[PDB]
Amino acid sequence: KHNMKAFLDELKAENIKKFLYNFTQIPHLAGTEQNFQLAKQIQSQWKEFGLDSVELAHYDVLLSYPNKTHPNYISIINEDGNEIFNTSLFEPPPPGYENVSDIVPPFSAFSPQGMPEGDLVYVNYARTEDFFKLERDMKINCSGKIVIARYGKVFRGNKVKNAQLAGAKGVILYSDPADYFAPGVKSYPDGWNLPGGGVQRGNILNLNGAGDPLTPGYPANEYAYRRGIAEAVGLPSIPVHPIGYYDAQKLLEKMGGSAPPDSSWRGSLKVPYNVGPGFTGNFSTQKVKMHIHSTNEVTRIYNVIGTLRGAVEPDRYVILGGHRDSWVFGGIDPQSGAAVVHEIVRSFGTLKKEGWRPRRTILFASWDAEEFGLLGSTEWAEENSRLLQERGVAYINADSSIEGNYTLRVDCTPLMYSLVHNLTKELKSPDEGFEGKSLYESWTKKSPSPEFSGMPRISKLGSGNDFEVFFQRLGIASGRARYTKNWETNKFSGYPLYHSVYETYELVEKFYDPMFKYHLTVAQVRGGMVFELANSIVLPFDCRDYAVVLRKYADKIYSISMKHPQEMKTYSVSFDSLFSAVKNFTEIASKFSERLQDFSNPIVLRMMNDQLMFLERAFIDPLGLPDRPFYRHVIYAPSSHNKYAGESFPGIYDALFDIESKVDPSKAWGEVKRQIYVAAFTVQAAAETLSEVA
Amino acid sequence: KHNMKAFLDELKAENIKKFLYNFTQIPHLAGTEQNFQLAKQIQSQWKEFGLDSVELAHYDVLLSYPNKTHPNYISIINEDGNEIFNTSLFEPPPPGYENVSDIVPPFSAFSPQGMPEGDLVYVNYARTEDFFKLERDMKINCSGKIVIARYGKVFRGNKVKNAQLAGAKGVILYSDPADYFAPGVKSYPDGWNLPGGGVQRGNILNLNGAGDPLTPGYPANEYAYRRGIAEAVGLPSIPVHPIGYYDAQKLLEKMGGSAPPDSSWRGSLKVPYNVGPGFTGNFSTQKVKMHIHSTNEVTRIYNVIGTLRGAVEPDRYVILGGHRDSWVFGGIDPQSGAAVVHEIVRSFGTLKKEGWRPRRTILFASWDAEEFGLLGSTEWAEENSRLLQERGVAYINADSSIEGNYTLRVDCTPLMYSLVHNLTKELKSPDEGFEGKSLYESWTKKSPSPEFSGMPRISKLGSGNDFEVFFQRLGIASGRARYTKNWETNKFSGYPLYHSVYETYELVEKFYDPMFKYHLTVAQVRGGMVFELANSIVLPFDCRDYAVVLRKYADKIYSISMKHPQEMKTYSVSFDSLFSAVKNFTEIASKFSERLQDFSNPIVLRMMNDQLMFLERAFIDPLGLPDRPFYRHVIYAPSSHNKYAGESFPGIYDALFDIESKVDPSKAWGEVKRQIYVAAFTVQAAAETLSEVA
Ligand SMILES: *[C@@H]1O[C@H](CO)[C@@H](O[C@@H]2O[C@H](CO)[C@@H](O[C@@H]3O[C@H](CO)[C@@H](O)[C@H](O[C@H]4O[C@H](CO)[C@@H](O)[C@H](O)[C@@H]4O)[C@@H]3O)[C@H](O)[C@H]2NC(C)=O)[C@H](O)[C@H]1NC(C)=O
Ligand SMILES: *[C@@H]1O[C@H](CO)[C@@H](O[C@@H]2O[C@H](CO)[C@@H](O[C@@H]3O[C@H](CO)[C@@H](O)[C@H](O[C@H]4O[C@H](CO)[C@@H](O)[C@H](O)[C@@H]4O)[C@@H]3O)[C@H](O)[C@H]2NC(C)=O)[C@H](O)[C@H]1NC(C)=O
Ligand SMILES: CN(Cc1cnc2nc(N)nc(N)c2n1)c1ccc(C(=O)N[C@H](CCP(=O)(O)C[C@@H](CCC(=O)O)C(=O)O)C(=O)O)cc1
Ligand SMILES: CN(Cc1cnc2nc(N)nc(N)c2n1)c1ccc(C(=O)N[C@H](CCP(=O)(O)C[C@@H](CCC(=O)O)C(=O)O)C(=O)O)cc1
Ligand SMILES: *[C@@H]1O[C@H](CO)[C@@H](O[C@@H]2O[C@H](CO)[C@@H](O)[C@H](O)[C@H]2NC(C)=O)[C@H](O)[C@H]1NC(C)=O
Ligand SMILES: *[C@@H]1O[C@H](CO)[C@@H](O[C@@H]2O[C@H](CO)[C@@H](O)[C@H](O)[C@H]2NC(C)=O)[C@H](O)[C@H]1NC(C)=O
Ligand SMILES: *[C@@H]1O[C@H](CO)[C@@H](O[C@@H]2O[C@H](CO)[C@@H](O)[C@H](O)[C@H]2NC(C)=O)[C@H](O)[C@H]1NC(C)=O
Ligand SMILES: *[C@@H]1O[C@H](CO)[C@@H](O[C@@H]2O[C@H](CO)[C@@H](O)[C@H](O)[C@H]2NC(C)=O)[C@H](O)[C@H]1NC(C)=O
Ligand SMILES: *[C@@H]1O[C@H](CO)[C@@H](O)[C@H](O)[C@H]1NC(C)=O
Ligand SMILES: *[C@@H]1O[C@H](CO)[C@@H](O)[C@H](O)[C@H]1NC(C)=O
Ligand SMILES: *[C@@H]1O[C@H](CO)[C@@H](O)[C@H](O)[C@H]1NC(C)=O
Ligand SMILES: *[C@@H]1O[C@H](CO)[C@@H](O)[C@H](O)[C@H]1NC(C)=O
Ligand SMILES: *[C@@H]1O[C@H](CO)[C@@H](O)[C@H](O)[C@H]1NC(C)=O
Ligand SMILES: *[C@@H]1O[C@H](CO)[C@@H](O)[C@H](O)[C@H]1NC(C)=O
Ligand SMILES: *[C@@H]1O[C@H](CO)[C@@H](O)[C@H](O)[C@H]1NC(C)=O
Ligand SMILES: *[C@@H]1O[C@H](CO)[C@@H](O)[C@H](O)[C@H]1NC(C)=O
Ligand SMILES: [Ca+2]
Ligand SMILES: [Ca+2]
Ligand SMILES: [Cl-]
Ligand SMILES: [Cl-]
Ligand SMILES: [Zn+2]
Ligand SMILES: [Zn+2]
Ligand SMILES: [Zn+2]
Ligand SMILES: [Zn+2]
Repeated sequence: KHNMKAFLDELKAENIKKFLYNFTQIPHLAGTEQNFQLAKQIQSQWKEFGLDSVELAHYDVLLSYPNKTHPNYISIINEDGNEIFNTSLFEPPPPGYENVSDIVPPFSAFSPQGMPEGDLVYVNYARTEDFFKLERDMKINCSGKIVIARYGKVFRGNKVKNAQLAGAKGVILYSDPADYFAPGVKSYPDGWNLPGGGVQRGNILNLNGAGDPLTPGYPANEYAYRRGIAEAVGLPSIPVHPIGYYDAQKLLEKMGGSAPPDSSWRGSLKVPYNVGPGFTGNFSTQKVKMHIHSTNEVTRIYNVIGTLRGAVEPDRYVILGGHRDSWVFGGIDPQSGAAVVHEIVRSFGTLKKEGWRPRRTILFASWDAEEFGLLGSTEWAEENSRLLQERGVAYINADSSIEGNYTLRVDCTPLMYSLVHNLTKELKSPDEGFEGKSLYESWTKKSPSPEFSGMPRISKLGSGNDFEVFFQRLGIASGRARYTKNWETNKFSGYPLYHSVYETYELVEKFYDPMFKYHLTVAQVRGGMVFELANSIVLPFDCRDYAVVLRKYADKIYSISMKHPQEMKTYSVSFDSLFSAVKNFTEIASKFSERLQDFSNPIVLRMMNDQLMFLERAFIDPLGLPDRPFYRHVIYAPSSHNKYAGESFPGIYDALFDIESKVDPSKAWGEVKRQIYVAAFTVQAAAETLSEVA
Repeated sequence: KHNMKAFLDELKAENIKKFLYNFTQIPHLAGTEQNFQLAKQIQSQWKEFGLDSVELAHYDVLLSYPNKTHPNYISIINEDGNEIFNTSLFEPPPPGYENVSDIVPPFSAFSPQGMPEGDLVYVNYARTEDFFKLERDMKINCSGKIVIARYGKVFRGNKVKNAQLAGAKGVILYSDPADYFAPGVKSYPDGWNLPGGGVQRGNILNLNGAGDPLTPGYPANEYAYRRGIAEAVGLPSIPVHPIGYYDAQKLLEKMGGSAPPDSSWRGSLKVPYNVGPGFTGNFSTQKVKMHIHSTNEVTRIYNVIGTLRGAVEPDRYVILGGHRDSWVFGGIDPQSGAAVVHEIVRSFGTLKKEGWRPRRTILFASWDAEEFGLLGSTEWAEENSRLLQERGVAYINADSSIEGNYTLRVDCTPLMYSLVHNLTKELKSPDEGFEGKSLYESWTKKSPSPEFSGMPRISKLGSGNDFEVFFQRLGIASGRARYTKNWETNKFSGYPLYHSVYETYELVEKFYDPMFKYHLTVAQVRGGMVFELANSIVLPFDCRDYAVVLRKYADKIYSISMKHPQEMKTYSVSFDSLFSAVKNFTEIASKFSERLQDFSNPIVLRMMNDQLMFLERAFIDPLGLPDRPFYRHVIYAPSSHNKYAGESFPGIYDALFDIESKVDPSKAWGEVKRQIYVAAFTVQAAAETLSEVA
């Protein structure tokens, strides 16, 4: 029999281990020859595994690289202009890789060039609230200063945007041991912690969903018209560079000016964490000087796109996609995900070779240039947007499979909650102490829902991964899953070795998942979701789950506004239309669910499957959110303060944010009311897609 | 048998005559009680005729009305401020209507209030090229002048926009006998010509597809947030008023300054048609003074929406819609169309009562507030956009059925050309001299295609009617048909009595269509198109016809650019990508047509019907055209110079228009190249929707 169990049983931990090893022996930086060779390898193997077609889709997009003969570094310079301390030119390579070529040195991708010299101000995590504290409470002015900020809490491009708007003339990013060194564990190679010489690479763009900076809205194909650099989307205006904590300690130790406002501003280094500006008395004539010489360059990138044609509904697409490009070896990010996708393709191909095909078409994607701004997935979606919006059932992301070894992490649309609950009840838990129990049981025990008894936590989608175009721009139901750490007992950010030269195959095999049992569990979750989406007769979406969350988010946004009762009275700000729309959605979703259960008629079925598929699509507003035309989903958008976090009712949330500081309250509360109207109308319009069609 | 012939045979000229009489005894101005009563009458009758549901959909939109106790008029004032001549306060009512109440006096809807006094400049038809001639060739400056312009050639809102940008402080519109008095025919009531006291009402907005000025993008429902008047879309900034040719002759006869530049500037009045500014020597101290006191007011409007549910594909909608509101009696516009829709609803309802249902759902619409800017249709489409874009098969408009008695006029998407040709070959011609011949035969003989032998002319859709939202914003295949005049042997504009108090039931019954045989023919064309769209197993669209026209339009836009060969060399402006995309579309459309002919499988069928339905949709760009976000179709938009005319490849056309006058040619030709890229990409993307789906 060819059923889900046959698919799941064919998946093997040992294959995922072999593929991970194969994908992480050399760097696969986007735009380099090594990453093109790996694309061609994956294309050939997916064909051998049995897919119907496998093509490369290429684009020419703006990338950024250091200059090999003019390296980036930061100095402390004395009054005579002598550089008395320089930061490192590269990370010390890990054992057995000290002769590997083409390791890109640490840099912030898309930084402009410059050699700014000035006094330092320490800005904590450079979040919106850190800058409010400096400017409004401490009266510290960053204008014309170099800011130094610790990584953590928010996407690094938001930190750079915040520093730019504060008037900074450069930004230094660093990894503090408070956020990247777990107590009691050793530094790589003897444990999974970040050494003092490790550095986190990463792009610092603020693209808001645009894709390639030069071609917003349209694929970067051979005849594309490109914006000039000065009109490009999302590029920073001040130089930026990242460093490790040995180098940060030398820049921070001399800091003077004001004390940190409180303990939340202190990391773990043996320094005062003074905010500045500048250095204490003895050193007050010393300054900090950046030297950034990286260049932006249009460069060819390659996505691999595999098709397994559907037997019954070939014009319905279920997409499993994840990136292939890495900053260095990508032992976790992305190759622990790419190895899982490769084994999933192999397992589906084994069924196909025995004569099976799924009901709907499955598309498999190996995206390029994700690390430079989600460029490969977004360009491909721009090229194929008409196919995707009329035919796209769901997108399942497949970046890193593990970021810890504690429990499952799922982030997805409410439409997939029931699918995930039911699938995880049928899968075995890999956790010690839960032998013979379901994954649902271990996950629910370790990560309880804040809202419901005997349910697990499932988070909102934010951004910072390749589902962004599919979900926030095109309104295709999307989800992701991986193994993660215990977020309670840990104060560190993500995993410590993120985007460092130390993130290797050995890291994973020695410290995260020696038996590859967590990778296998994640392959079962991602592949099982794909299987059910592509094979279930009725699409496995439950509209009633969206009704429940919409009420939660309406309660939340109303609570924010109700901190301003006098203004709500003055400007007649009512949420009644939004609660009415959510009540209607709840009633109509309940009636649709009864029909779906009570309806031999393939046209009633497809009609009803189209109602299910287009429900996520109904939350799209073609005019987009304010000043973010490519964030079109009215219920969810990446937070304006942190691309990695999702925000609910984002148009209303941003209209309310810091509203007490706005100079024209009547204008500000009028925009709150406009966003309430847009949200209530969109929820009611989405509800009406589930009414009887005529 | 219940087939198309049964439907067509049930239609009766005598019923259309009775309905026309019933709809034209009193005015039905939008927003008035009489128009609401007629909406309720139509709702009740459509229910009696047999529709499954019939509802009113209401909205509160900005309308405009004169002030009943402070009338609008224009004066000539002498140096002492005495008003020595006043224009009329109303049109002399026609025989037997001299006691009818609630006839709105002539006014330009949405004019601001004002009493500007100044010197006149005559600007011919106030087209873009008329203002170029005045400013660039004659060196006449309109700044601070009142302009007087003759109706004709272009939409009156474009004339007002052009006068505003020339610096005018007011506009007087008038009907010249050259354009509204056919030689050899008598004035109403003794013939169909415009009397000297007749005046053309009409709105002067420049909405570019937005709908209600106060709520662009969103329906004007009970909780809508409205823009303030100062931020409203499309309102004119200078006062405007229309007059008849007896009053125009008094304003024009004293004109001095420069002579008309040539004969194309002279109408038929016994005046010199001097351009001004101001009056000849003896009268040079006299001025013209407008007095406009109309007010804009949010007012409730009502669409009637009837549903005949489909038997097999109830979630596929074929829409037959036309407006109900009129300026006065609406004897032609719109009631000659509304009477045809009413008889079509009656005939479908007769089949339904005998047990028949069409394959797909048919929606019937009686739109409100069309005369004030397409407001009813656009608000309803904004409310229902998600249903329409996923389910809308086609929209057939049904405004005026007749504007002459000579031959058929059809304007539609290329997707419907084959449908129209085949249907008209099966219909009887009503024309004298073609007894026993098909409508196709008389139409082709009287209105030959410029391109093809033995084919009839079918024009592009422009705007200025209720299909605009469906076609240009949402990308739903649309078409319209009516009986029209001989455009060769006539120098007049549209029909002479347009938007005057004289456009009555008697006009139609005495002079246009005494036997109602042209109305019956138009009912057969519109109802037959609806029938075939709602009942054919395979949707009756031929993608190959789009391929043919795309080549014609690419040749045309290339020819425009090739007037500037030096700039095309300097800036490397190539149309190669656009011709490549059109070649690919032609090849892929041919292969799709073979599959459609070569494919018992209802899923292959619907898959292929969805490919046909979403083909028009594929030409939509979600980012819209430059500065016109609600014109989203890349192949067709209303002309930027004349809303009534369609323009092909509008983004490229507007980038090329008057390009030799642009101050920065590199920037201007860069925008030409960007628009070529957008057009080539959209054509290729639309082609790829017709490729095999996996
Ligand atoms: C949730 O679903 C319900 C339907 O179950 C839907 O109810 C609709 O609410 C609107 C109000 O937003 C109602 O609109 C009224 O319609 C009647 C005619 O049917 C009008 O006469 C009303 O206008 C009068 O009253 C107003 C309020 O005092 C005045 O402002 C106005 O000037 C008029 O005097 C009003 O337009 C509508 O009837 C119901 N439809 C029903 C019950 O079927 C509700 O809107 C949905 N929620 C959302 C957010 O869409
Ligand atoms: C019409 O349909 C055809 C397919 O039948 C489609 O053809 C495609 O054209 C593009 C060009 O726009 C081709 O792209 C090439 O792809 C190859 C790899 O397959 C690349 O190596 C090429 O790049 C090299 O050459 C360029 C030109 O000199 C250089 O600028 C570049 O730096 C590289 O040196 C280039 O990208 C593509 O292969 C074909 N696909 C086929 C034939 O299947 C055509 O684009 C369609 N028209 C439109 C408007 O879409
Ligand atoms: C800050 N929060 C929440 C958080 C983090 N750490 C914590 N610790 C404790 N102890 N406790 C906590 N409550 C906590 N909370 C985040 C941050 C990041 C992630 C995330 O998962 N990120 C990656 C990133 C994958 P990438 O590297 O390939 C994408 C790339 C480009 C992105 C782009 O350009 O758009 C980039 O980010 O540089 C992914 O999505 O897989 C999700 C949540
Ligand atoms: C100027 N060209 C071409 C033309 C006209 N007359 C000619 N004579 C000779 N002899 N020769 C010629 N070549 C010629 N050519 C036009 C102008 C108008 C039409 C048109 O058909 N118009 C109505 C208008 C219906 P409406 O009144 O209900 C819409 C309303 C609101 C519109 C809005 O706000 O968007 C308004 O226009 O005021 C319709 O579409 O049914 C189509 C072509
Ligand atoms: C990763 O695995 C691939 C696939 O097995 C290896 O590529 C093959 O290498 C052999 C020996 O060089 C060739 O004969 C095959 O043509 C290759 N197959 C391909 C490219 O599909 C590759 O060597 C492995 N890489 C590493 C680093 O182990
Ligand atoms: C998750 O599993 C539940 C429990 O089996 C499914 O809910 C049942 O669905 C069947 C089949 O339609 C109904 O007859 C039952 O009454 C449902 N039981 C309930 C609601 O407890 C549910 O549909 C599954 N969710 C999916 C497939 O998305
Ligand atoms: C237009 O026709 C309608 C429908 O026949 C007429 O309205 C009917 O009038 C009679 C007599 O007043 C009433 O008893 C019916 O209730 C009406 N039916 C409706 C409204 O559906 C109407 O009188 C006619 N109008 C004109 C001007 O002839
Ligand atoms: C218009 O009528 C023509 C002539 O009947 C139709 O074209 C024929 O379609 C049949 C049925 O598929 C084919 O077998 C013939 O070979 C076609 N003949 C041709 C192209 O001359 C055409 O499809 C009709 N158009 C519609 C319904 O939109
Ligand atoms: C890199 O630096 C070298 C050495 O100074 C220089 O010659 C070259 O221009 C730079 N390359 C760039 C800017 O791409
Ligand atoms: C830092 O590098 C600069 C540039 O090469 C050099 O002049 C300086 O001597 C270095 N300083 C130290 C302390 O190594
Ligand atoms: C910050 O510093 C600069 C002085 O160089 C000044 O332009 C800016 O207005 C200051 N902002 C304050 C004090 O808020
Ligand atoms: C794996 O789990 C063990 C046991 O809880 C823990 O002590 C160890 O730190 C974990 N490894 C990683 C990399 O999280
Ligand atoms: C109409 O004019 C009258 C008479 O002067 C005036 O009282 C009233 O304000 C006007 N109505 C309006 C502006 O709606
Ligand atoms: C024009 O109307 C104004 C306003 O009522 C009046 O003062 C004037 O006498 C009228 N002029 C003529 C010539 O009728
Ligand atoms: C038109 O007239 C006004 C003078 O009042 C002036 O402001 C404007 O620049 C003139 N334009 C010309 C002469 O082009
Ligand atoms: C109707 O047709 C006749 C015969 O061609 C023509 O002379 C007459 O003017 C037409 N009526 C109208 C209103 O066009
Ligand atoms: Ca792009
Ligand atoms: Ca609106
Ligand atoms: Cl992921
Ligand atoms: Cl029409
Ligand atoms: Zn990643
Ligand atoms: Zn990464
Ligand atoms: Zn009309
Ligand atoms: Zn009209």
